[PDB]
Amino acid sequence: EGCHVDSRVDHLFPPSLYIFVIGVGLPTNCLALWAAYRQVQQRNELGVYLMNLSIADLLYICTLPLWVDYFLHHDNWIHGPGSCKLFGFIFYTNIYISIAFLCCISVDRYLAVAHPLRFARLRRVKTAVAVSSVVWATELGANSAPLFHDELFRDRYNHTFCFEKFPMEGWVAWMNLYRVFVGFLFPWALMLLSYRGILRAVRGSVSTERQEKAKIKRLALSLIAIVLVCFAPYHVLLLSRSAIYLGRPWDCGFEERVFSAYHSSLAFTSLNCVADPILYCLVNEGARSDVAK
Amino acid sequence: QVQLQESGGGLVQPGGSLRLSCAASGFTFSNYKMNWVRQAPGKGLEWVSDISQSGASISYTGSVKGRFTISRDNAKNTLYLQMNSLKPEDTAVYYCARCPAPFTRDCFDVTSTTYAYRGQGTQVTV
Amino acid sequence: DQRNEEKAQREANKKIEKQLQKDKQVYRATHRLLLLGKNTIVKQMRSGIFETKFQVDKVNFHMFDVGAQRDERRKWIQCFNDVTAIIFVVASSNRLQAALKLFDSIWNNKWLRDTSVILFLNKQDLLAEKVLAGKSKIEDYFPEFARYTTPEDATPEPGEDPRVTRAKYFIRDEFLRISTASGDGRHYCYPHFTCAVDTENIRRVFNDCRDIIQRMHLRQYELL
Amino acid sequence: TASIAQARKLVEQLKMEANIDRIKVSKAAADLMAYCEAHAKEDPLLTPVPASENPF
Amino acid sequence: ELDQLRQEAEQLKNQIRDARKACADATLSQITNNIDPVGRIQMRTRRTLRGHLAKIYAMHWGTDSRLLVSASQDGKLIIWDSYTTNKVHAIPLRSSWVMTCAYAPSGNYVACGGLDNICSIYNLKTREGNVRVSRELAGHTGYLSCCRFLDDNQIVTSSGDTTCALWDIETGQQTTTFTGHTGDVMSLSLAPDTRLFVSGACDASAKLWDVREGMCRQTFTGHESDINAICFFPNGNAFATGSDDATCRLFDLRADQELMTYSHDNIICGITSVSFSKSGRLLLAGYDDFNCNVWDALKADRAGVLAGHDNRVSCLGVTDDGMAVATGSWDSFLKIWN
Repeated sequence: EGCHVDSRVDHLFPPSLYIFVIGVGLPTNCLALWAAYRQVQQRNELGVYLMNLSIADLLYICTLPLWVDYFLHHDNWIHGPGSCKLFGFIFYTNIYISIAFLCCISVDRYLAVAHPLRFARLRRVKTAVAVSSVVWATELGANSAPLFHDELFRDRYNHTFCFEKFPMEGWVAWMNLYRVFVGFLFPWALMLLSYRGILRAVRGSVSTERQEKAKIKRLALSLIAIVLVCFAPYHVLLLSRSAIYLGRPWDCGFEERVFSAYHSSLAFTSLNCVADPILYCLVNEGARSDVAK
Repeated sequence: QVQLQESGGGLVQPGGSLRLSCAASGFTFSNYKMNWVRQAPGKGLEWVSDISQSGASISYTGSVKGRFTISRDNAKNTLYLQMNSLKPEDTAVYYCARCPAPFTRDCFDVTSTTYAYRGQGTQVTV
Repeated sequence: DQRNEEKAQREANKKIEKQLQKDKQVYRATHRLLLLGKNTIVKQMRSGIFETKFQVDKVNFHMFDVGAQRDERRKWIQCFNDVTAIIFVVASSNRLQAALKLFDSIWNNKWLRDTSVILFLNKQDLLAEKVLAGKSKIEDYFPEFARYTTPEDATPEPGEDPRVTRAKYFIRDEFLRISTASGDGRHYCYPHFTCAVDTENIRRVFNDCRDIIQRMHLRQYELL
Repeated sequence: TASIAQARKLVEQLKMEANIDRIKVSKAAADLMAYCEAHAKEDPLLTPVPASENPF
Repeated sequence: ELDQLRQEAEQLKNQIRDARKACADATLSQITNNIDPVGRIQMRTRRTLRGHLAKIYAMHWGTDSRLLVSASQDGKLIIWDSYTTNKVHAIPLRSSWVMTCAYAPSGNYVACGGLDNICSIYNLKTREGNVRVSRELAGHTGYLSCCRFLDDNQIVTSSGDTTCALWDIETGQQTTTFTGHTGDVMSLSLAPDTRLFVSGACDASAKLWDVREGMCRQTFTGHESDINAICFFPNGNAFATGSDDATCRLFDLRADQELMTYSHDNIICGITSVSFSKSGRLLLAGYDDFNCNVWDALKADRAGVLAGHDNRVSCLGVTDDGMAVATGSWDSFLKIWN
């Protein structure tokens, strides 16, 4: 009746990547949080967005160890159903909150560099905190769908899950489509458009030298592309599984094969938690000097 | 007290090579972008030659390019300007002006009508 | 006993805080400019300091002209460091050397080392007359003009004689020699050519301010 | 003549400040040190004031 | 003869220099080395006053040592309550560029001035409420640098046209004009007895004036650059000057000679603000390196650094009771140190 799955890749790769993320991204995210708070101390609107991104990431790493344990035991949650609910809600939804805050950072940067003698009501710290609260509330409300259903679906085999059923439910598939599109592609597309506009504006400047324009181009390309290289395989596999689940709920070979993929691409997704600080705070020379101070 | 006592002067035919220096005292003579300003008969104070703190960035005005050479003897506290191949274009009283501030690269007010660190000049007729 | 006094004090503080917030908005909404060197520019835009208010593209500009102060500027020029740009109106028709080192002293000041400067080179008609006829004083007080020729980067929109163009760009490069030397991204010294008949210096200063604030935003939002 | 007028004003001022009686630097510094010593106690910046009496 | 006039001037200068040399029996170091050094004087930021938008070019204390007035370039004049970090008033000035603000010794009046060549007297104790100008003083040619109150209906102003002026607010005209300087007068401080005041200008010299007599009694030439700040010694028989040569000098009015040169090879930036402590033992100085440095007036050894400002420190003043030091800088903050 169910779907048989098995993978040692899930036994080795996700715990290792998550351990690396816990090791490296936690201090970097704390440093990014401190840098963002320092920016807000200097009436910087981007500081609020960086702070919110940092706190979302920090929640993700804080809840990482229990999912490390879950993957290490060959997908057996032995910690409890309610704790499974809370830690799954924080383990997921944090990727999407971080993506939304990256989009907010990109939009702020575009509205500044492209139009430096224009709207300032939407470039105030009060507006930043209002937008941050709105984004947090909206993301939590839109991703609170699983909390009203059941979690911890035991499997006839030696498998007791936490936030995922292989046979799969219809509601989780529709939620997966909503994730893959709205929570990933829309803010990533907005970020790409914003940084494209920023690059155009920088190229249009007269006071910017050749080296600075190339540096800004490299930074923008990195910022646009690393989110893709860290998230796109996971969302691609999610879309594939959901599409063929609606195609054939009874089928199992697809899941049987892409078990390794789906859980080896969830490991990859966590690398953005360390990517965001070392890219948005450590890269800048002034913020690097501030962190060193 | 800051003092810039000039020396030199004397009528010379065109092509003269007379020169003499200042007698700067009261400051260190090593942290100032001192220069030369001469007032022409019936004309305001204009600049001719300039030297840096150590004597590296020697700059000249067009009329004195290739004619007079600036020298700054730190240990002798003299702006030892040399005027070679003098012309009847100058016929001016020469003031050894001094940069307003130490350890700085801006002579903001050197050609003004009144200036404290300018000193009394010496008329060089030609 | 002190309850009423403390309550009244907090009420007054709240009122003053609201007033200061409104003043914060109005202060950040406007940009300040210093006009140095000049009557034509302020006339076409619209006591020690002559206030001038003009609006271009729905942005309020606050240009300030010193008109009752002495020749010495080493003290009161320090106050004009937070201005968006210092509009330097050179004659560039020996006033040339005095303007050159006024610009140099502005450039190398330790408080104007972050303040951008806009150059205008006001005289063009009399420059053309002086290069066309007369004793050619341009080469007498600047002997390097003989070696210098018309640059290829120059775009001769007014199809006049080559002499006026080469002299004009000679003065421009004389200013840019000290502009570029000991000069980095802190300022740029945007060079422009203006005259009495020009009726678009407002747009030039507006675009210069746009570039300045663009660079400041790039430095401030970690986009560099 | 105007410069000569300024010169006469300068020499008149110099004559005014030439007759002024002057005390030696030794006493002119001993009195300053005495004033500094006398008022030493009533200086919170030099000697810290107890936090109870401190309004800050 | 003009040359004869210069010869007489230089002969008189040599005579006064010889007299000053004869009056230099001993140095301050020889008479001061025996006393105990003041030690490391470390004071923390007891309060920070936020609300200013631009660089703070002036501030002043009230006689009560409790009310504080600050002038900044946003065209604002905020009267703070130092104890409770409040804002009693916020006076919007017509001229944004203000370099000096004054608090009347009896309150009820606040002065301000700058590049407008005008000293504006603002009434505090109004009949009904709010704040309005009482009289506007005009006549100065150069920018006003430092204005201080003698009492009600008598103010002293320093200007950049090498002249200081004494005014009376009620009539609105000058009572006495002070001339004799060559450079722009940049700062001014009054004697405790309000009979004399010393002004330092951009000609590397400070001069002592008589308020009613109206002539310069003494001049002091020991510096080598423009003097940016002056301050009477608490006693009233000395004053300290800070200049662009990165040297602070203490001058004596009864010996018309420099007494000490508080300087170091490390400090290259000039002094922007100078203020003595209540006892005069400590000479707080505000430098352009984003720092305020607490000297010891008697022994030239430096004994304190007021770090905490990220821009140029321009204002500095000790309370009338010597309980707090407020440091106004170019970061739009008034940190109160104690």
